[PDB]
Amino acid sequence: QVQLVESGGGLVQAGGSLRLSCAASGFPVKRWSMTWYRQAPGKEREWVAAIRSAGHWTHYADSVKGRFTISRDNAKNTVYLQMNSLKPEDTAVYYCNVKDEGDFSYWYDYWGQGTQVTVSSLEHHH
Amino acid sequence: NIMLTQSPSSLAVSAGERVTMSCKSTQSILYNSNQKTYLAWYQQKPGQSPKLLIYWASTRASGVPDRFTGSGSGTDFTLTINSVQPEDLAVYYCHQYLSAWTFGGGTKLEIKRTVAAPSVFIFPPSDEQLKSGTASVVCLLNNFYPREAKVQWKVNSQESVTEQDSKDSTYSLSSTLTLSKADYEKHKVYACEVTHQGVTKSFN
Amino acid sequence: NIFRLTGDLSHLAAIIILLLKIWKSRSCAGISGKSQLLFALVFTTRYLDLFTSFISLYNTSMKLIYIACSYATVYLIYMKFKATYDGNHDTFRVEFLIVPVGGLSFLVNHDFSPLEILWTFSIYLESVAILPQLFMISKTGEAETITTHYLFFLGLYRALYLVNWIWRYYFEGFFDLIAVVAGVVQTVLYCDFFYLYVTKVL
Amino acid sequence: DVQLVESGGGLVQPGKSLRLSCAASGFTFSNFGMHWVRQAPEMGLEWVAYISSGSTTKYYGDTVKGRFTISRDNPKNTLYLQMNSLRSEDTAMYYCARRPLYDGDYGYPMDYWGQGTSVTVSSASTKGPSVFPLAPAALGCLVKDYFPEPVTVSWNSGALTSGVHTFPAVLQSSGLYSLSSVVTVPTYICNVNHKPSNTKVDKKVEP
Amino acid sequence: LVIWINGDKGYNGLAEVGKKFKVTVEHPDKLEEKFPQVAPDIIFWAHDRFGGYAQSGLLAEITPDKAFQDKLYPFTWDAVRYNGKLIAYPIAVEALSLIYNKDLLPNPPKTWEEIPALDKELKLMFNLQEPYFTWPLIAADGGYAFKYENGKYDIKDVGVDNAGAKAGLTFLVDLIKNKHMNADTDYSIAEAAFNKGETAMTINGPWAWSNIDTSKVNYGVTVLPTFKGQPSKPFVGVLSAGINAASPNKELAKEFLENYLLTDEGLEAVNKDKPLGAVALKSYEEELAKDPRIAATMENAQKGEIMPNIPQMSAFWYAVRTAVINAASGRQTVDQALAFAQILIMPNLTEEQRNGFIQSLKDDPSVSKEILAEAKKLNEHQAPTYKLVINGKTLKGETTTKAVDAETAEKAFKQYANDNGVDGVWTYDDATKTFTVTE
Ligand SMILES: OC[C@H]1O[C@H](O[C@H]2[C@H](O)[C@@H](O)[C@@H](O)O[C@@H]2CO)[C@H](O)[C@@H](O)[C@@H]1O
Repeated sequence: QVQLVESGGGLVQAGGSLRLSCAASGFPVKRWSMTWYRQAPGKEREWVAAIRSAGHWTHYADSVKGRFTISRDNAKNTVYLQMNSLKPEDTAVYYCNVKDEGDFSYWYDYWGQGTQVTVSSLEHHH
Repeated sequence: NIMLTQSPSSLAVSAGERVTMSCKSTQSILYNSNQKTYLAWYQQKPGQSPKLLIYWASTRASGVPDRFTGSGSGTDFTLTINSVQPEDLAVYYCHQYLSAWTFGGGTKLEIKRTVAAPSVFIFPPSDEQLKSGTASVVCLLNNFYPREAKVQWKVNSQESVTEQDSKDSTYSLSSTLTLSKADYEKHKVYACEVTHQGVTKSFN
Repeated sequence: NIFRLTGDLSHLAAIIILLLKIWKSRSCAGISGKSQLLFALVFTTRYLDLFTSFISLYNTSMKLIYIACSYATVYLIYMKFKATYDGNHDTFRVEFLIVPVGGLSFLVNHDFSPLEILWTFSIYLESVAILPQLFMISKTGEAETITTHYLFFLGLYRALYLVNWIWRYYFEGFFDLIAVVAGVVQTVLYCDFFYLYVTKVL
Repeated sequence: DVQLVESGGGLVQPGKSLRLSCAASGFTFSNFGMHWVRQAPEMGLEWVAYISSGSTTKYYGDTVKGRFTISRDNPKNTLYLQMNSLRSEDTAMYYCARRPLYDGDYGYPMDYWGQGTSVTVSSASTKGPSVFPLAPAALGCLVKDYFPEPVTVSWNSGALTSGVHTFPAVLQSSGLYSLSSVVTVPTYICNVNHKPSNTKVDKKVEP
Repeated sequence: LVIWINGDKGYNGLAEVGKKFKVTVEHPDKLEEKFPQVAPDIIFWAHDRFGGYAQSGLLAEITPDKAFQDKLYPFTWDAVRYNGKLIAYPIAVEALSLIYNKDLLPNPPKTWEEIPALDKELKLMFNLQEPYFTWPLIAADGGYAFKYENGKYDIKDVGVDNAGAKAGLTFLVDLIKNKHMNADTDYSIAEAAFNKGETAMTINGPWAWSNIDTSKVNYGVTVLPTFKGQPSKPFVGVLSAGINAASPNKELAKEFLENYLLTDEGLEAVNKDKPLGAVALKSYEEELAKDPRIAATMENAQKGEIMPNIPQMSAFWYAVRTAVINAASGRQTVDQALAFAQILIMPNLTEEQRNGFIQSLKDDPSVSKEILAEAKKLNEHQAPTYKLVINGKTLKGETTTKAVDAETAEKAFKQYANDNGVDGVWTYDDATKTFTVTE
């Protein structure tokens, strides 16, 4: 059994930056794939980024490509999502999903609890 | 985007009563920089633009009567009126302006009072309308409360009720029955019987 | 995730149907023993981690079922019922497949590690596994043991991975370019297999 | 005082484009950000668009993004909302609202709103209203067979508003709108204005 | 007076010049960075740093003289022209050039590609730490600091991501990995090695010549080798004299610069200490252009491009230095280093935004182009009919319709009037497009 913990979410101004991290606890698998999804209240769950266990393959949604960047840490068994130039349209609960990419492992499909990212479109006086 | 839900959808309170209405947010709308909760309460009187009542979920906007108070934190907020006036009949919205701008569903506040007798008036179709080939006979219910009142047509009928007025707290209803030229010509008397909690009007 | 489950169950059904037909008919004529050898080697190479770090009873059980069924098919073709087996018409050169596939697994893999190399080699060999059977039927013109159920289950298996790839790419944002390309090659080869069987055997 | 008056609303076919304007006065329009917020009976208040004081920042709602564009002419003190590829769900009363200065510091939300303009989207063509008298005590005018249902009915050009009752328009079986305006009295003219059809009719009521 | 100049220039000759004029000369390290934070009466430095100083107001706008302006070359004055005002007196024009050993080799290499073979046979080494020396190779194939169009530098366009910049940087790191130059060699190492003759050739400016003259090894000064069939484009330096804004002796220092330093005798006494290069004065430059090394410096300057005077040049220099050091030491790849340089140049980005974009570049270089595009977008965002008139007995009004034909228009109006219960005589004014019915 594997437990996923997500951290790094919070309240950031529009255009700011954030670093989310999904840490997996339990016995690692040789070949796995982790996907960052997001869900805003009353909206469908959409995938944000996707990375595998080995290689240089990363896939990004059309909306977040260039702003969001997914990376891995096999030694620490963690996956990081860096959010740059955030806009209030990126306010959602961000989930991390681990799938066993080997054969015959259909039920090795674990979801994180969820982390809250809120982009506050406020104006300030210098 | 932070969704907002409002409860109750609509409620009625007598004049001078204390009323409390709640807004629930899908997440906390507290700002970390200034520790101020970014929620506001707006009041929309019938046929009017929304008017700001409260901001920062506690602070009262300039010119607002003292009977309006804002409270709450986290994901639950309340708007309280200590002495509901007949003028306070409006739709109240909660609005979070931290992440984008979203509004609540709307809590429509009505006014309760003593039952009042309707005034039933009759209005026959005019000659100008008859020249066009159609007729409409209109029955008028003036200054009645409660809104629930039954109208029966005696020889197609659609009834529309006005919103409760803030000055007096009354309702008015109009029941229009439509006929063709032949259908109107066939019958000789037209009547409407009005049953209300607090009378038949006819013409030949 | 049910698409990959259904495809794997269809593939296991096809393997079991072929094994049972060989057992019942008391002959393996019309089957390329080299294709089944390549399938056995695919399952061996992909599931070499069976001994170490079992994940679940279903996982290791399915790996063992696949390995045992393929080995039993190879044994029936080459040891039990080799008399009915006709190697004269199955003259395909297996090394001509294994060596280029091994080189391609070395070159085009995602990462250069023994387990990743083995997985990529197994994927590529599965992609080109059915070629000896295609050659054998293209030569003989008939398949006394290949059944409509076997081909139907194989085609269902391929179509289920096709739908699975589309679903993963459009909902989960996941595509495995090596796996997708090798599976497309395998699907084309299986479509040609069905074409040859219907046009020449039926 | 701060004043925001909108214009441009009316009836359009689905998929068409309409430009709404909001003239602002009583304050420095080039200093404040501006919102467009629409309200419909099955929708409630819904924020639509936002533009900053310098047009640098533009935000749009999820259901309006890619179709609606907000802009502003600062020296002409005008705010513009260009709507393209309109749908039936876009029928609403549209308000232009003023975003106060530095709401992150002082905390003021949308403070001043316009009266709004009705934007209705339907393939049905416009039809001028027909006014009929109601013989009188109370007397009134029945306005029938008009589309859409922006309509302002007053009495004696707003001379008397005590005891006057106007009723909400209801869907008629013919696809048109109809309402009656009545008033209790001890010569009265009912004046009806239908903006989409530019129909201003001044009618007398007699027994 | 208090004077700051770089350590590799002729501070002793300046000392005698000030002695004849008390004048104090000092050569602090990192003075190009010390001067802004500290604030010296007059500072001697290349013009690229000076414009930014003028933005801070640290350089006092000095009124020139028309005859004195004509005493110097016009392009040198153009170098110290920022926003239409002269902030400095040009002193010397310096450009990088190849200095080789005649004993080690008779003919210098005509291209960069020939260098690996000659170096492995000997088994070139210049200062790779500063981006000034490594920029000619980068810019040989079109890499540019800022796009120069119609007399202006477009800060929005930075060319350090060009294919030519990548080609130059990867050529340099290939030479580093092939053990042809030490990754951590600097100016002192280059001078020491070339003085002893260990290195056949090195890239350097006029100032080092006297040092080489002390080594008494015969040296030839010539064109920088061409990279992929295109000439190297070294930035051209205009060593110039800037006045401190807070200098209590501004007039005295200005008079000293005009009447002792920028004269034939003073510049002759300065060039003797360390070669100034192409001298600003017309007379001394004419007397000095006969030397082949000055000719080589001038032709290299013609092949190169003068540095912009814009204040975005310090950030550009820091970013390019970081990228070159990273690529040379092997800590980062060439493309990643150049993307970092682009991120670091972008002025309007917040520090945390810049750190986030740098991290995004670190942990995924497959989408570096998209990250750069998004960062540039954020950086630019943060930049500072017919008519009817009815007149009945009971109702009167007006109504407009959309009609193409007047016959159908009045048919529709007649039907509408019947629906309105109107019966009266009809009139039509086509000019006003009005149908009027009245009872
Ligand atoms: O970092 C590169 C450097 O280039 C220039 O500095 C040159 C200067 O022009 C020469 O006279 C001599 O001092 O070598 C310097 C390089 O160390 C720019 O003037 C300077 O801003 C920049 O940092």
